[PDB]
Amino acid sequence: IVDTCSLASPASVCRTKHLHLRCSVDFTRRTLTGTAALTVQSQEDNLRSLVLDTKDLTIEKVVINGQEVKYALGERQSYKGSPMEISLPIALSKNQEIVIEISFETSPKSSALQWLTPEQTSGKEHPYLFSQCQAIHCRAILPCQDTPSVKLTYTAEVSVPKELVALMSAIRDGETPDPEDPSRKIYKFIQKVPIPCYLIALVVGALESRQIGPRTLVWSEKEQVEKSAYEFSETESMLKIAEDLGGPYVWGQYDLLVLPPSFPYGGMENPCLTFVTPTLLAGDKSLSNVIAHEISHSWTGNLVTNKTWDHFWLNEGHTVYLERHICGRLFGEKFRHFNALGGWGELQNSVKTFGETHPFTKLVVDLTDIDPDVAYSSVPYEKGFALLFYLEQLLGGPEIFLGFLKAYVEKFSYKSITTDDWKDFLYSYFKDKVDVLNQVDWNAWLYSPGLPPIKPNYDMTLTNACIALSQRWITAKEDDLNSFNATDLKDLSSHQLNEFLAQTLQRAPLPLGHIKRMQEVYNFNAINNSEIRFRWLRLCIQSKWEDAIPLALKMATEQGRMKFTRPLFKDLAAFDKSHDQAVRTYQEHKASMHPVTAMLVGKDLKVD
Ligand SMILES: O=C(CCC(=O)N1CCC[C@H]1C(=O)O)[C@@H]1CCCN1
Ligand SMILES: [Yb+3]
Ligand SMILES: [Yb+3]
Ligand SMILES: [Yb+3]
Ligand SMILES: [Yb+3]
Ligand SMILES: [Yb+3]
Ligand SMILES: [Zn+2]
Repeated sequence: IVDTCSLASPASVCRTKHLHLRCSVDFTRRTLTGTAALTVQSQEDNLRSLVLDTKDLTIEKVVINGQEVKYALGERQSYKGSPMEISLPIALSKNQEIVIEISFETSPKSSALQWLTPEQTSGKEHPYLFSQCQAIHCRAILPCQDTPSVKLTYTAEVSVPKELVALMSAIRDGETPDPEDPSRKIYKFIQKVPIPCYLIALVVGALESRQIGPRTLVWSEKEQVEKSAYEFSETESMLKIAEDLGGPYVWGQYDLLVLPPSFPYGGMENPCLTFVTPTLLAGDKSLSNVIAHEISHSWTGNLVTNKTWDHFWLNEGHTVYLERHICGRLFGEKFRHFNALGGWGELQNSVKTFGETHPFTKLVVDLTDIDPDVAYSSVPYEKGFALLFYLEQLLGGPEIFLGFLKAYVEKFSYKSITTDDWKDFLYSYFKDKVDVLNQVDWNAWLYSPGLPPIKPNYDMTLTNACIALSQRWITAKEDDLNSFNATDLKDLSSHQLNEFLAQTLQRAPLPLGHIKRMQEVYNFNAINNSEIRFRWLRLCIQSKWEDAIPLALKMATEQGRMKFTRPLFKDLAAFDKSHDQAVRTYQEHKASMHPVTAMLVGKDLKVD
């Protein structure tokens, strides 16, 4: 009903139908300058003004019908920014449209953007810029109705130093020299499918591309292209599976962009151009579920969208459910269950971390006065997933539940919805299984904090060997350590190795002699897989091994994926031997970190 994260006019007052963006990237000033032309349709009679979201934007003027109009910026409301009211020259009737042209400039401190100097890049000779608009940072790039309840099409023309390449969440529509300036190029983009504004994305850097499938290029700096092509080579097979599960892929191209290491997420589902962390580059495709997840959002999230951020689980739960079905089609149902049981484990971790009563462990959250970056967690992912896996099992199994998902996607394509919309459609589709549905504790699942009231059933086949080795280490006494050997690992996949470490980490600390023996026989220090290394380093630091302190600081600072960086810094702050170092290292690095990450690691460490 009400988007408590947006200050703009709601969609019941007016709706943006289209954005035509013309902007210029200035690396010297770290500003984006340009014009945002919004086509806005009135939803009411006699509309004479409207309000847009902005954060730290400089507004030059607003033009309608070729004349400047009056506008007013209200006072800042912390993380929400400042509302911008515009006085329309003529009153609009219901469904009438006008085009509002706003000239603006971003702040170098924009919460949407990270600006990188040449030394922070792979090639060391060119700077780099990237955006991350989800959840509410589009307002820090351009003035807009910064709410997923509104969906618009967009066209953009971006001017950049001619040695650099611009990409956006859109189909590429040519490059030309900038006729106003020969040192620059203009890149053009078209997004013909309506999208919420959190899906607007921009990258500018010394990018190259390699084709990896019929509708997929990978893009990165030259140094990463080869490894990326290999690592994501499953993309087209996964797109095909996802089409079978969700119906047609409506976006045209499915390209991948591998960001610098400071990117805060594993991935970001920007339409036409999924953004991924280079920490995926394990060498063996083992972290490809991230891609399966990003691909899945082309249906769940990007086609059917949460109406407000309070209903984020809709986007994420369903996406995790489809992701695990793609991985299950490729590798088997026993693997699907393995990954699902892992997921429950992750849910346990988040709920223990927040506390059983914390409101951020509820599936549907109330984000009134809560910065969504602060609330962000695995909970909507994994409690959302568990709810759907529970429902699958209750309602007749995966094939049956997959027909509901495809139907849900068809019903709500191109729209924005609430948890109640979803639940009503669930009841409608499963009208002949209402008796079953009423056995569900909805208030607990949707609205109560803590672990779900009921645990799904999981096949244990692939997990048993992980638990068994974990238990042998946990229950080992000193006189048992000689019995461990490298051959312990011979029949474990890399996913199984990660799960053995996750199991053991849940029981951490182990004795220091146990962790040393583990290094001696398994040589976990040599593993470069990011997930495995992250869990190993946490196990080491929680077990108080001083030798791991430099390896942990290094991992925490050399990449910036929040999943890895936030807990490493937290573990390092909690180890007395590393506390001062963790703080100092944060303080030394904070100015060159991603602005969201920096804010969050500062809160975690209770510094500034
Ligand atoms: O759903 C995703 C990607 C998932 C993602 O990056 N995750 C899941 C929890 C931690 C993080 C990660 O794997 O680094 C994006 C994040 C904001 C909107 N959608
Ligand atoms: Yb009104
Ligand atoms: Yb009227
Ligand atoms: Yb003027
Ligand atoms: Yb109903
Ligand atoms: Yb013994
Ligand atoms: Zn997601």
